[PDB]
Amino acid sequence: GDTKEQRILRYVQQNAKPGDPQSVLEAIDTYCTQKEWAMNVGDAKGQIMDAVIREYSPSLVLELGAYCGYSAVRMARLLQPGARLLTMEINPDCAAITQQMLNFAGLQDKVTILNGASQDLIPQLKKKYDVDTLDMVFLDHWKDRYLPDTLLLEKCGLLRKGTVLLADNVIVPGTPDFLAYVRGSSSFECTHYSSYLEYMKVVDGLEKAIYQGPS
Amino acid sequence: DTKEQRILRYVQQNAKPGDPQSVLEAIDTYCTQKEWAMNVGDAKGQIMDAVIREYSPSLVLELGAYCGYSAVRMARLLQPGARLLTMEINPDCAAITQQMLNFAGLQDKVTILNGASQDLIPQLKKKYDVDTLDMVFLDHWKDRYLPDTLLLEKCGLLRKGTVLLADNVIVPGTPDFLAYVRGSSSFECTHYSSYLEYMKVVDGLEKAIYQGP
Amino acid sequence: DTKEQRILRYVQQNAKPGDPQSVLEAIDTYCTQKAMNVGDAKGQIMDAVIREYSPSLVLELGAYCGYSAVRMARLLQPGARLLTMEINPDCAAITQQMLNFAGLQDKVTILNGASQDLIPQLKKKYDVDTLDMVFLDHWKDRYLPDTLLLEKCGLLRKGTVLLADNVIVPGTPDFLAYVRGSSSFECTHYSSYLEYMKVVDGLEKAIYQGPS
Ligand SMILES: Cc1nc(C)c(-c2cc(CN)[nH]n2)s1
Ligand SMILES: Cc1nc(C)c(-c2cc(CN)[nH]n2)s1
Ligand SMILES: Cc1nc(C)c(-c2cc(CN)[nH]n2)s1
Ligand code: NA
Ligand code: NA
Ligand code: NA
Ligand code: NA
Ligand code: NA
Repeated sequence: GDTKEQRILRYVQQNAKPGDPQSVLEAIDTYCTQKEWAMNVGDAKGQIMDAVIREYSPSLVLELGAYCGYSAVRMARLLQPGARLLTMEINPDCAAITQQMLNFAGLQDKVTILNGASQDLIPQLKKKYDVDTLDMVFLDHWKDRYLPDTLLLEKCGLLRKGTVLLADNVIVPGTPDFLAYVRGSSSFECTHYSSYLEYMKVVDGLEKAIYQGPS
Repeated sequence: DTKEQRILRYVQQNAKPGDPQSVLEAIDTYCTQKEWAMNVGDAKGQIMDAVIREYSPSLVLELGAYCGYSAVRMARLLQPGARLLTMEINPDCAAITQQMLNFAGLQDKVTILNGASQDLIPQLKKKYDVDTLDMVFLDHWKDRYLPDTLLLEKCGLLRKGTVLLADNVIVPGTPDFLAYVRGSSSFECTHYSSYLEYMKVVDGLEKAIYQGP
Repeated sequence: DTKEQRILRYVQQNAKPGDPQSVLEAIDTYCTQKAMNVGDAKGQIMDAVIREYSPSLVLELGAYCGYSAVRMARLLQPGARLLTMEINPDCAAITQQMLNFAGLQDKVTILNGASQDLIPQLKKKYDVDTLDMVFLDHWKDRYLPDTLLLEKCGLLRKGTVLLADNVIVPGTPDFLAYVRGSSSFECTHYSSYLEYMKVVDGLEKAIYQGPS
């Protein structure tokens, strides 16, 4: 059977307008709605991401986690000429799909896709990919890695004063260590944008509990 | 209008006044159409029905009313003399629930309390003449299942044999509540699996701007 | 990062590759950390049913994280197929990875979609005559409709075993009334208590007797 990401890409290729990032994003949205698949990042979170990018005009963005490439298209389409997105993806098939999604969108020249784990690639950014400091980091990979990778980014000298970290899913499934750390630290000035997450077609459950009397 | 007011209007325009089954079927029909709407679970409703028929509670506490589907579904199975108390924090939802019960003809069995569970629970004995509760349906804010259960205990509102039924203990999940009642010798627990077509929860994005050391 | 995706990461970092037993034990270990041993309660019944009937073609409705697929596939005789329907695409992907790590991928075909869409395609698209066993473990609202649909499509024969999971209260009274009331099914109920006084899991076995 075809992967979830392959099917999304195929719908884009058959329905979106080539070279039109907005058309690509709408076709992903339309397909996920039709299939009743929950979106990793939809338009609600996407509008928050757009607003941050437009406010800070980052020239170099690091993205942790690519999925089918929706978020990469969402951010890359707003980058100025000369600006650059680096996307880390641990799954080689998602990395290939993201590359092909960006190609269809006409955004291939703005994005470099790195296949591997964040903690293996981050220490290579300076020498292997000629990075000085990052202007913005979008964290959307394994939730238990947000704080370690933030500390790793700091230890590697990849953060400058004014680097924007934008972290998805900090409430659900949640990154409570990351939040407590950056909010408590004087090294980070923190703003939280409330939104929503959707679940579709998941196992749930009920509990019956019969009180036995005080014990 | 609000999404719950539209469900109420659909009931009032299509269901038979005085017929709880008709009201329940109309809500089900309307929610299935509307893609924004939480669908009603068949097996979940049957679990609720079976729990009420098995224990025949004379006094039920419901935490979280929403639009009144569950209040109609439970109150329709209460024996004469039994009552349901429903706590709902949203005033428009409390009003719609009252109108749903009025249309179903069930309003004499139910008392709707508009407010927060941890404010209202301590008032039950003195203000609403409660001795102990026979059954509690937990369906409100998931992070409140555990503290409100502990509060129901502390207030002396549970007796031996009181049945707690908690929904959504896996998604979004109430792991601390489950750890408590399963690990406590004060509760005998049974788990029922279920399936959710759709659920929307609060999430957020954090913007953290590095300042330097 | 999802609740099921972390089970897969825990298996990958703890179980022995190609060994279905250690994969099951890794999942059982993981799920018991955070509490009831449903894997054992449910899996003990599944094992006994599979070993009694030695099915050559099993249809599994619902996969979740792949535990049940690894559980049944590890017991299948050489040349036996498991077809697994899972509507959630993330759970389908996890189950495939779970089966890959256990070394059972060649016994199983994962179909990602809804049972009412997929069941009518089994004969044409997946070269199915009739099924030897069906494991109902998906949406309880679909237990009865899919049982009727499997009949209508001609996918059951005399002796086909249906086994329905988590029938306790029951939340599926219409399904039970149908198979128990019908002379076309001989029925057995299993209640697993493990060492406790409450039912950890309950299952209905319904054996098709033929059209009537
Ligand atoms: C340690 C990790 N590094 C990366 C890039 C990860 C990741 C997570 C996802 C989403 N499935 N894509 N990439 S996890
Ligand atoms: C602290 C709270 N008390 C109550 C009654 C709450 C509630 C939750 C819902 C469902 N949205 N209705 N009422 S939250
Ligand atoms: C109509 C449906 N078809 C299928 C395969 C469903 C399902 C439910 C679950 C829960 N694990 N998995 N697949 S619902
Ligand atoms: Na995300
Ligand atoms: Na701070
Ligand atoms: Na709906
Ligand atoms: Na207990
Ligand atoms: Na029968």
